[PDB]
Amino acid sequence: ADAQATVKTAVDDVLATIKGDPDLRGGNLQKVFQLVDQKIVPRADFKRTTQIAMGRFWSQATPEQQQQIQDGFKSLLIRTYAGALANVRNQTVAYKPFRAAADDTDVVVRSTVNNNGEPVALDYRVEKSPNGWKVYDINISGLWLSETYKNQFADVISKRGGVGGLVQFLDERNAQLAK
Ligand SMILES: CCCCCCCCCCCCCCCC(=O)OC[C@H](COP(=O)(O)OCCN)OC(=O)CCCCCCCCCCCCCCC
Repeated sequence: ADAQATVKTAVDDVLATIKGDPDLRGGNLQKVFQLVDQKIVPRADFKRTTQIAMGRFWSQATPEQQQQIQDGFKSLLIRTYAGALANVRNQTVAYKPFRAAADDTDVVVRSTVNNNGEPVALDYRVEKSPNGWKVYDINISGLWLSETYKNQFADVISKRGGVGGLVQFLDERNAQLAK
């Protein structure tokens, strides 16, 4: 499967799984985490997303901090979008032309979700790894998440004096979202 096929298959899997599970649609958060782990993670490279978000500070973090930040960032995103996922009912997705070369290894896949009549643009950055195509970024409301969080994280690291500050910030954000 090429980049666009990988994205299409994964997104269809997510949509079909939600539509078949009333408990997830009812807002069961544990099940949303499980959905992400089973249906998204195997087709994603979230370590790369986290690396991009940390920028020059990635190398400054201990291996343990790197894991904690990836886990906290992942939790932050799942909790942020859990409502949107649970609210899925009839959404379908159309793909725009794939414009990169077949031999390119870092590409963009562009799509439009029909959200109850409202076009919702979702684009994806996809990289071909030794173990297949993996999504490492998503574009929502015109913005690449890795870029938004790169800027947000750099600001936190600046104001709080380092990587430890970012861990603290992610803990705060996850606590706020849990409420
Ligand atoms: C970094 C790698 C990411 C890989 C992700 C690939 C999988 C894509 C799956 C896409 C499913 C789209 C369903 C939404 C459809 C919709 O229609 O949502 C409709 C809503 C609008 O809702 P509303 O009309 O109620 O208005 C709300 C006001 N009442 O739009 C949105 O909130 C914006 C789009 C949200 C898209 C969410 C995608 C999931 C984010 C990733 C979470 C996992 C991160 C952890 C990574 C390991």
